[PDB]
Amino acid sequence: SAFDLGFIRGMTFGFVGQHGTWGTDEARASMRALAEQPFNWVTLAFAGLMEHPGDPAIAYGPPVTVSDDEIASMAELAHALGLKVCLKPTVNCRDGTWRGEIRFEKEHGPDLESWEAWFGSYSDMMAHYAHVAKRTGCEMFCVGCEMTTAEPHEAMWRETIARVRTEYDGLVTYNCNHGREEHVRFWDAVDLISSSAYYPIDRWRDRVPVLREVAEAHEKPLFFMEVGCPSRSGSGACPWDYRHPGAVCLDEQARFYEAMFAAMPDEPWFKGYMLWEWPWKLYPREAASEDGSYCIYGKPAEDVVARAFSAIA
Ligand SMILES: OC[C@@H]1[C@@H](O[C@@H]2O[C@H](CO)[C@@H](O)[C@H](O)[C@@H]2O)[C@H](O)[C@H](O)c2nccn21
Repeated sequence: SAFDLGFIRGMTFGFVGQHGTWGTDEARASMRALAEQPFNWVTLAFAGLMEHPGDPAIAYGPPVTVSDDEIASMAELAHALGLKVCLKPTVNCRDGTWRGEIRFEKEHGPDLESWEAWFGSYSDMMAHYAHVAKRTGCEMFCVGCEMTTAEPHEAMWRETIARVRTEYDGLVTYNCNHGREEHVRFWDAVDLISSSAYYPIDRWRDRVPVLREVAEAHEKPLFFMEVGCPSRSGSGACPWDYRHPGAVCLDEQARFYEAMFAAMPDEPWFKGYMLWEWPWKLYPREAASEDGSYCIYGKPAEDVVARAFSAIA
């Protein structure tokens, strides 16, 4: 199931999944371009919104996010184009606080500003989208992304995952942040270990042994639910940073992909790459030189990825 999952050659699509954006002509065209790349997977990623990082409320569905029908439309299109589909609901905060830093005054209390209450809201959201994933035939479901502060609430994560399993029969992953692979204590509750592997160029080769050790320790395959780099100067030193000041630099993004592919071994514990990311509104190829985003389309990284992925299979 997980052990002989085909190696993942994937791309994340459509973040942050603002309401209505995936039902556009642009989105459908962008998806068609995505499916012409040597990818076997797409991740449909979107974010619900927290009013603040200590408020347990989460806003999702219309008018904030893509509707359930928009999700179904994109999944149906991806599937019709021969892609496998991972559904990835997550949360952002309106004030810009990183989702990995949410925190509550209290551990318990359904009506208090508590971890219990937040997990209630979050489990409600994940259960809803896990059900959408099952009905739309999505081959994977990602139960969380980069939730560093939430991770120590192990029993609450296991409750959330158990509920997802009631609603969804496919592969389940949790996506931790880079540097958290060895720290998460509930990997046994998921099928695949994954991370947001935004390792600086210089750090790849030294990090690989720990990634191997984590996979082998937990007897689970490991893959990258996010990995990528903006085409901006200096970005390979801070590939996670989407607001890095700098000149457009296509070569820097290529250097990141070269370093990553050179570092990762051809070993069975590693199950591949969910690249970050592809926009719902895709620029024409000729405009790639003015683009400072994570998108590889029309840049030298597209060819680096092509050379690696076509040869992988
Ligand atoms: O920084 C890259 C990536 C994040 O991608 C961004 O997400 C923000 C909102 O969270 C969006 O406005 C940007 O346009 C861009 O798509 C994303 O949060 C992802 O989960 C992640 N994790 C580390 C780095 N990223």
